Amino acid sequence: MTEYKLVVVGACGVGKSALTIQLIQNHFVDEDSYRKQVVIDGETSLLDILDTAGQEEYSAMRDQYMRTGEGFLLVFAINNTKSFEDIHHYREQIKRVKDSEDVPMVLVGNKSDLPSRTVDTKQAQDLARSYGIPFIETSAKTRQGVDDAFYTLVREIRKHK
Ligand SMILES: Nc1nc2c(ncn2[C@@H]2O[C@H](COP(=O)(O)OP(=O)(O)O)[C@@H](O)[C@H]2O)c(=O)[nH]1
Repeated sequence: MTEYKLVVVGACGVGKSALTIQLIQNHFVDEDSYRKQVVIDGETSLLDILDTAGQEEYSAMRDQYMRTGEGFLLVFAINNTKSFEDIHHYREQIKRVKDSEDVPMVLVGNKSDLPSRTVDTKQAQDLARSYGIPFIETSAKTRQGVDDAFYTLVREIRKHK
């Protein structure tokens, strides 16, 4: 059976864990690794997911997970300008470790339910256009865009293969 190794990257506190918990466990309340079999477009596959900001203890496991990772969610929060500014560093880091220019990625703007916004949707759309990747607005709290973000990434991985 097909397995997809997914890595969710972004600054501390953007909601990487929250998004992954919503996907896998279907809840939100206000584990760094998750594993579940799902059906996407009629195809069964196991999602093996790591959430990481890059500053975690097991660095060796991280570079490993980066080399093996087939697709990446690049996550920022719409109320965290720095987290948006950090996206380029994460994308550049992935490219370098994968030693590749065609790595499946999706840009995710999380916390879309919050009324504090400091990152414009246009800013993110423009960035994603430059990178040639999808941009999806999400809320781990309301579930907005959560399946869409991860399933879009799986579809990007299929295109690549
Ligand atoms: N309102 C709201 N809060 C969120 C959302 N996603 C995460 N949070 C909260 O943001 C904080 C950080 O979330 P967390 O998943 O630990 O971030 P991580 O460090 O990126 O894994 C927690 O208090 C979460 O409950 C969201 O979409 N909306």
